Amino acid sequence: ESWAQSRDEQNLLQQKRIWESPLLLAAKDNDVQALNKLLKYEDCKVHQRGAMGETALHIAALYDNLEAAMVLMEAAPELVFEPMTSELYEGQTALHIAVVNQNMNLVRALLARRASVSARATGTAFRRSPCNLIYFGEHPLSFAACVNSEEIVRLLIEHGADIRAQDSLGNTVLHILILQPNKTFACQMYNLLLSYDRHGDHLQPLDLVPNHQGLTPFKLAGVEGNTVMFQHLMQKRKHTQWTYGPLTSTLYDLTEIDSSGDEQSLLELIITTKKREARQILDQTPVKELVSLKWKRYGRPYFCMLGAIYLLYIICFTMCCIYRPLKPRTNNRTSPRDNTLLQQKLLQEAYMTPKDDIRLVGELVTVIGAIIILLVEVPDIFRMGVTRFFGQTILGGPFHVLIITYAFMVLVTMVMRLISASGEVVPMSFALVLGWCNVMYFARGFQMLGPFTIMIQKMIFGDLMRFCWLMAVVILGFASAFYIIFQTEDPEELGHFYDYPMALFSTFELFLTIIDGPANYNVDLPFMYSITYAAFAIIATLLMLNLLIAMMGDTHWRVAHERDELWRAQIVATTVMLERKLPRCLWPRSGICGREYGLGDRWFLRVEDRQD
Amino acid sequence: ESWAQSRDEQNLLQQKRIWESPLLLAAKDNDVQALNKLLKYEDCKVHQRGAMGETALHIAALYDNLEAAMVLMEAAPELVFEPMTSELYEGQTALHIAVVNQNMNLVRALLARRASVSARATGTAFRRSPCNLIYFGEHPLSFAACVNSEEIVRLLIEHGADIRAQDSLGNTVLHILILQPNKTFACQMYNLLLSYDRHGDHLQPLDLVPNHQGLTPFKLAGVEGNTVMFQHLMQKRKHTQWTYGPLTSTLYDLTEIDSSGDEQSLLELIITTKKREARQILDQTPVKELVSLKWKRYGRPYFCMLGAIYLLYIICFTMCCIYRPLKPRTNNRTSPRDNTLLQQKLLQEAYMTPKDDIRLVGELVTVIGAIIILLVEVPDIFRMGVTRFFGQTILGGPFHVLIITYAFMVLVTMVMRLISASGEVVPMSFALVLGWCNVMYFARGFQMLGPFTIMIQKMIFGDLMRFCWLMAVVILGFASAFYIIFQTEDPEELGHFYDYPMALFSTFELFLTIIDGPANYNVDLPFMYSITYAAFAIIATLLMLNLLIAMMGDTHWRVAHERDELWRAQIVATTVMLERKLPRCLWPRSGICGREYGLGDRWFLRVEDRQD
Ligand SMILES: CCCCCCCC/C=C/CCCCCCCC(=O)O[C@@H](COC(=O)CCCCCCCCCCCCCCC)COP(=O)([O-])OCC[N+](C)(C)C
Ligand SMILES: CCCCCCCC/C=C/CCCCCCCC(=O)O[C@@H](COC(=O)CCCCCCCCCCCCCCC)COP(=O)([O-])OCC[N+](C)(C)C
Ligand SMILES: CCCCCCCC/C=C\CCCCCCCC(=O)O[C@@H](COC(=O)CCCCCCCCCCCCCCC)COP(=O)([O-])OCC[N+](C)(C)C
Ligand SMILES: CCCCCCCC/C=C\CCCCCCCC(=O)O[C@@H](COC(=O)CCCCCCCCCCCCCCC)COP(=O)([O-])OCC[N+](C)(C)C
Ligand SMILES: CCCCCCCC/C=C\CCCCCCCC(=O)O[C@@H](COC(=O)CCCCCCCCCCCCCCC)COP(=O)([O-])OCC[N+](C)(C)C
Ligand SMILES: CCCCCCCC/C=C\CCCCCCCC(=O)O[C@@H](COC(=O)CCCCCCCCCCCCCCC)COP(=O)([O-])OCC[N+](C)(C)C
Ligand SMILES: CCCCCCCC/C=C\CCCCCCCC(=O)O[C@@H](COC(=O)CCCCCCCCCCCCCCC)COP(=O)([O-])OCC[N+](C)(C)C
Ligand SMILES: CC(C)CCC[C@@H](C)[C@H]1CC[C@@H]2[C@H]3CC=C4C[C@H](OC(=O)CCC(=O)O)CC[C@]4(C)[C@@H]3CC[C@@]21C
Ligand SMILES: CC(C)CCC[C@@H](C)[C@H]1CC[C@@H]2[C@H]3CC=C4C[C@H](OC(=O)CCC(=O)O)CC[C@]4(C)[C@@H]3CC[C@@]21C
Ligand SMILES: CC(C)CCC[C@@H](C)[C@H]1CC[C@@H]2[C@H]3CC=C4C[C@H](OC(=O)CCC(=O)O)CC[C@]4(C)[C@@H]3CC[C@@]21C
Ligand SMILES: CC(C)CCC[C@@H](C)[C@H]1CC[C@@H]2[C@H]3CC=C4C[C@H](OC(=O)CCC(=O)O)CC[C@]4(C)[C@@H]3CC[C@@]21C
Ligand SMILES: CC(C)CCC[C@@H](C)[C@H]1CC[C@@H]2[C@H]3CC=C4C[C@H](OC(=O)CCC(=O)O)CC[C@]4(C)[C@@H]3CC[C@@]21C
Ligand SMILES: O=c1c(-c2ccc(O)cc2)coc2cc(O)cc(O)c12
Ligand SMILES: [Ca+2]
Ligand SMILES: [Zn+2]
Repeated sequence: ESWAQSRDEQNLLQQKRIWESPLLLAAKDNDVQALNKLLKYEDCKVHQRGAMGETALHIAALYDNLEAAMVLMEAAPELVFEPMTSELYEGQTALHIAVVNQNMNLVRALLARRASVSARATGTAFRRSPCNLIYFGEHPLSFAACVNSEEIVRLLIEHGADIRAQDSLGNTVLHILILQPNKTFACQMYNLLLSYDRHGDHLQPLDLVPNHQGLTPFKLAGVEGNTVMFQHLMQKRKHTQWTYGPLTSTLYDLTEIDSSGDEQSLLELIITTKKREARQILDQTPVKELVSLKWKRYGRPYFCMLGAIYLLYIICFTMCCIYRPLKPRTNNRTSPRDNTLLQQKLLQEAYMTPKDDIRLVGELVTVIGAIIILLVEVPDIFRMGVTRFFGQTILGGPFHVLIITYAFMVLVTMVMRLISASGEVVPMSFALVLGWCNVMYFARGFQMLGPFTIMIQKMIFGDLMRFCWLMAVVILGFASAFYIIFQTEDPEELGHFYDYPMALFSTFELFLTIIDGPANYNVDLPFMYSITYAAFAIIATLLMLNLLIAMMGDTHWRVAHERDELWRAQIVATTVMLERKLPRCLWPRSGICGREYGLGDRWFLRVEDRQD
Repeated sequence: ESWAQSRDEQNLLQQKRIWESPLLLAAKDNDVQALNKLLKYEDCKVHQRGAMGETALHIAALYDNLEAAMVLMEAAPELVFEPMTSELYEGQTALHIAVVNQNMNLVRALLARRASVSARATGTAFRRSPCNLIYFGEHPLSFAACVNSEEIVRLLIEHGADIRAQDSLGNTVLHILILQPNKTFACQMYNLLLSYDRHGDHLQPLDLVPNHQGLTPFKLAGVEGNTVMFQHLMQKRKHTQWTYGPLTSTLYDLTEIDSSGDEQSLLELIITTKKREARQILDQTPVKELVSLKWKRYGRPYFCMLGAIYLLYIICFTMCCIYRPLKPRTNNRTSPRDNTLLQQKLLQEAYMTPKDDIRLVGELVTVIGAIIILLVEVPDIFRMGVTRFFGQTILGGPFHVLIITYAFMVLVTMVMRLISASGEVVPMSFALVLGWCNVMYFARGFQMLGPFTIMIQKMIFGDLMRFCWLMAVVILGFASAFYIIFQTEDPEELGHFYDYPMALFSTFELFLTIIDGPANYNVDLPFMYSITYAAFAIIATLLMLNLLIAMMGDTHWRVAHERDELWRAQIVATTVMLERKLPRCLWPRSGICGREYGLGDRWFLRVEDRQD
């Protein structure tokens, strides 16, 4: 916005000041004879500051003018130690520019005059940001690795580059290559930089050194969805046991992958990333066999056991609403439109028989069970929802909004029972619907979990809610029309639209065709009704048929074209929740440990397969 | 389960005890220097057993080490006569391991030291099981044939390996090649092992030796759907008569294919197996014209006659239920909600007029026709498939269950008629519905109805069982809400939810939109009715749209491309059933008997075809 306008004016007044200054211009235009005349005129203003604090060496390096960049050196050798001074390109020297532009003959002549290989481009354009378009690090050795130039990397380290150097984000030169868009070229540069880590006394192998978020180069490849570097780093963690003809028993490490409770694991960090490429890591041969192992053995059976206890809680709540205390009414019927026969009992007369004491036991099971919902989930939606992730699990999305809304409605029914307020049917009727609609979500884990089952259910609900916005204006147009047509008529003969909230609810029902069209045949209806309702019935039929076709066309686009899994991240983030809630004695750790088989303290997973 | 927990701990215990013992380690690492050290120290415990009861010679053959394996054999040659004595790898010798690993120079080393080529590896990890990735037999000829090694098969026969050795479930080496995943490589090995059957004095040749289930290799390729080896084994059963340009008159054997009437044939095995590529053999040439021969000539006439006799029998049963004996009621009505006017007559009253004697003939035809159902179908589910194929063949046809359940309901109605019990309308109502829905069975015998009935009848138990559970959750949740909203109201105006079972039935009907939404308009309905029913109608719309989208994917797309294949497989199961039940005087045996043409007592089918 205001900042994007600021970058654009900054680049235009850069080119404006390179044209209105001759030594900046000849460095750009590679006018080698124009340098000799101006520099012999008593070295005029060789300490230039252009738009981005640039000197004339920065211009000559930027446009790959090797012949013009030489003349600046013998004229004043103090320009090779000069950075750019603006906020956007802060700290960038000429050695950074020639490395990114891959100018071989220039970068030797810079090192020939002792250019610092440990400079730090701290500017706002050299920071990881979606507004920035490249993130190449902060060091010249980091710039050489990202543009894929093997010969510069061998040249820079020879002059003393530090491969252990880190950024302001803590990323070393091996963290940055995982962030690069071309994966295959970054895979060759990874093997190169590890070969120069001879260094057996640095107390840490360099591909274990964490950034300021604690992530290793292994975990960062799992978070950023870099599947090419993930499979490359996994051969460091395999161990082939035997090969019996076509069979092979491979043993995987599972130290930085499986959860230990005290530390965030790779399975959790894929979920909170919310990226589309990070879910491809869940398809990989150590991780894919781990998720299906614990969602077959502990994760799924405990999911169905918690849903069976919730079903007994809602049945116990349902019985207390059916047998709610009611007495015949005390006052007389006011209007002839008053249908009410019964009313609620007061608190003193609610409990005076032994059959009410059986109900009182059931009413206390409900309230105690409603507090437990608040005591375990008011932490959860703070932890889960706004901090890490929301709506990408099974039992997920509008489950946690609704079951919190359930337990709120039960405690409202308790208050209205105590102060003997009228209208407890209103918090109960919400709580029956809210409570039983949550049972449909536990029914989602009774499935074999295909790749396009839960996301299609989530999709169809998403299109129906978009259809309800477009049909609200169609109802409001025709309900207002139907209201003023029958506004001069007698509602004893046709009372579908007798006041305006009823006319709105009738037109909603006629749209879905769940009540019949109004007709009497013993009296003359207005003529404007018949042509309006014939227009309404054609519109409502076509809009309901186009809804079905639009759900078919949107189903095809997300199965055949969007090509996103969604089905492994749902069973991961469900299994993470049940593992933090249950104690350790009910949850054995997946894999098998060492010290009785002699491999360490590490929890290995054996995978046996057939090559064919 | 705990089976993989016990299996994975032994593979780590194996690698542990290799790492513990110096003799097992240096043989594993092919460190033959320590092999000479540990033998000249002492003739030690060189008959020690690790995890899976193995020796140092088993390890050296497992990890493909020529040099380490030799040193064990000159030191102590008695290790070659040693099987693994655990339960997982019981019976396996080092000769088995070298063959599977295809270490050809090690095979010469063992056979020069007279390694027994008839050892039977009868372990747990060698049986045919869905938990095993391999089923290679129990013999070294069987192990060599399944890894596609010609030079080892030639080497083992020359050293006296029995080519007709059998597993402990019956299979010879010719059976095992059909059970292999690579069909093309098995065909070359099949031709090779018959080229060593020169020594025929054995009454059954190798391609005519049954296993413990009676199946030959030709029938086993039929059951397993091995269409590659089926066509190759059909070349042995052909007989080409003449070639007249592009024409060819091939004569087929039909001994193991056609129903012999004593043994289960090839047609009977393919129908009674739960496989899909086995059904593809119904399009192979000698079977395809055999099936069309039986149906066009004797199957379709006997099926249309049986469909016409059943149709008249149900019309006779229908008129006996319409004219069932009823008299006016004796007592007076109790409540004004009592709607009953008539009740049943008794046996003394039900047969007094000549119209009752006409009905008595029709009732006896009904009872006799239900006993004949229980005599041709009940001694078919007790001898053949005692309780198993009574449930196993239901995927082929559910109409066995419906016609037996019909035949009981007629006899339940008979017993109640004799003891004058009340409530004959309950067993009749099941019998009328089950009587007329069994007419839909005979729709398969028509080309106009057959393929279209396949698409209509095809319902999916993965999504409709999901729909029935979620429908029941909405109905129990919203009928409970609708019950307590109208619990205080007058039910003579709106009586849809007057007690709780009717509210369950009204909400069921409103979900399917088969009764109108409740409305009076002459009285004030409660406010929570409009909120709940609008929420209910959007949920009921969504669950229908979830059901249509579920019916448009990956199963109905499969049936829409396979309905001609699925209909021609119902023709086979109908024809095979009719050929068993009808006597041999009404069903002539197919093909042409070659007794009067000099061909043996075999029944030949003649097929003329154009190669062009
Ligand atoms: C009847 C009308 C009144 C209701 C109006 C308000 C209702 C909402 C309407 C809002 C406006 C209409 C727009 C459609 C909905 C959002 C768009 C969307 O993405 O759809 C998503 C629906 O949502 C889900 O099923 C997943 C859960 C995430 C969202 C949380 C819902 C809020 C809970 C409160 C809910 C109400 C309970 C409040 C009362 C207690 C799914 O779309 P998708 O992308 O195809 O799915 C792929 C999943 N993926 C994204 C992970 C890849
Ligand atoms: C999430 C997807 C769905 C979208 C949600 C919204 C869906 C729609 C939900 C609607 C909820 C209810 C809204 C109106 C309720 C007022 C009724 C009332 O009190 O009537 C009173 C009158 O006063 C009126 O009639 C005022 C209504 C006129 C304007 C309608 C409001 C526009 C909705 C804003 C949003 C629309 C935009 C949404 C689309 C962009 C009483 O009238 P009476 O008793 O008949 O007597 C009159 C006296 N007389 C006899 C002299 C005549
Ligand atoms: C696993 C799920 C699969 C599905 C299987 C489901 C399982 C089986 C499901 C249901 C069981 C069988 C049906 C129940 C019928 C009750 C008996 C009856 O007919 O009513 C009789 C009495 O009954 C009452 O009055 C009940 C009063 C409220 C009881 C609340 C539950 C108490 C449970 C305690 C804790 C539970 C622990 C739960 C938490 C762990 C007759 O009553 P009335 O004379 O007609 O009316 C007057 C009553 N009034 C005076 C109060 C108004
Ligand atoms: C004691 C507490 C329980 C503890 C149990 C401990 C062990 C539990 C362990 C495992 C439990 C589950 C194992 C069953 C086998 C899996 C098959 C399956 O999932 O069906 C199908 C899903 O369809 C469904 O949605 C559900 C089908 C079953 C009906 C309802 C189940 C019970 C509901 C409540 C009744 C009362 C039960 C609760 C009582 C209150 C499979 O679908 P699909 O074929 O993959 O379709 C893919 C098609 N596509 C590829 C095109 C997309
Ligand atoms: C191919 C498909 C199309 C062709 C289908 C056939 C053609 C169309 C089908 C039917 C024709 C149309 C209706 C029938 C005649 C009209 C009604 C009538 O006159 O009946 C009269 C009574 O008569 C009776 O009581 C009927 C007895 C019922 C059982 C019939 C036994 C048949 C015996 C043969 C066994 C067959 C062996 C089966 C072999 C497997 C009516 O008299 P009423 O005034 O109503 O008084 C009733 C008093 N009562 C209640 C005391 C009785
Ligand atoms: C009393 C006399 C009645 C008739 C006799 C009894 C009927 C028998 C009729 C036919 C025999 C069997 C039919 C299925 C064919 C073989 C499958 C099988 O055997 O297993 C089935 C057992 O079946 C059941 O458990 C009950 C069926 C429930 C149907 C629910 C919807 C229909 C409702 C309509 C009526 C509404 C009721 C409302 C009325 C109040 C289910 O197993 P599966 O799902 O195939 O296995 C899962 C693996 N899969 C996912 C890969 C597929
Ligand atoms: C109803 C009266 C009762 C009388 C009882 C007395 C017993 C005897 C009664 C009939 C004897 C039938 C056997 C002989 C004829 C069959 C063989 C045949 O020729 O094939 C014919 C088809 O078949 C037919 O069109 C005839 C069907 C007869 C009625 C059967 C009703 C089925 C009832 C079940 C309801 C099912 C629906 C269920 C849906 C829910 C046609 O053959 P084609 O292909 O044209 O041949 C090529 C000829 N061409 C070369 C010249 C072209
Ligand atoms: C004034 C009226 C419109 C009441 C307003 C409340 C409704 C807008 C919301 C509240 C929560 C309900 C929901 C309750 C649970 C269901 C199941 C559904 O998830 C499933 O399990 C079905 C599969 C699928 O989503 O397609 C998602 C939302 C739905 C239909 C409901 C959508 C609409 C409801 C009635
Ligand atoms: C599903 C598509 C076709 C429409 C989606 C719009 C709904 C989200 C809204 C707008 C129309 C409905 C409304 C229509 C009018 C009624 C009036 C109602 O108040 C009364 O019933 C008073 C009746 C009287 O005074 O006689 C409150 C909300 C309600 C049920 C509805 C609430 C929600 C609905 C379902
Ligand atoms: C006196 C008794 C009858 C009280 C009711 C039983 C409660 C002790 C339990 C069983 C039903 C509830 C559960 C209902 C559902 C949730 C979700 C949870 O599953 C997940 O964490 C995954 C959610 C997701 O992946 O989106 C399992 C337990 C929890 C919080 C609840 C924990 C405790 C509750 C209140
Ligand atoms: C006294 C007389 C006039 C009554 C006539 C009796 C027939 C109406 C019934 C009695 C027993 C027979 C039935 C008995 C069993 C068979 C197999 C068939 O069983 C199946 O459903 C096959 C299922 C499958 O293959 O998938 C159903 C009807 C049929 C041909 C028969 C149809 C008609 C028959 C001759
Ligand atoms: C359990 C899941 C896997 C499938 C369940 C679906 C159906 C088998 C159920 C759903 C709700 C229905 C029931 C809902 C309530 C009714 C009441 C009915 O009659 C009464 O009890 C009294 C009615 C009256 O008062 O007149 C008996 C069964 C019925 C139709 C239904 C029987 C079967 C239905 C279709
Ligand atoms: O059920 C249908 C049908 C339908 C289904 C089967 C038929 O035989 C006819 C119409 C058409 O459009 C819809 C459109 C919808 O929005 C919702 C629906 O449930 C349907
Ligand atoms: Ca109607
Ligand atoms: Zn497409």
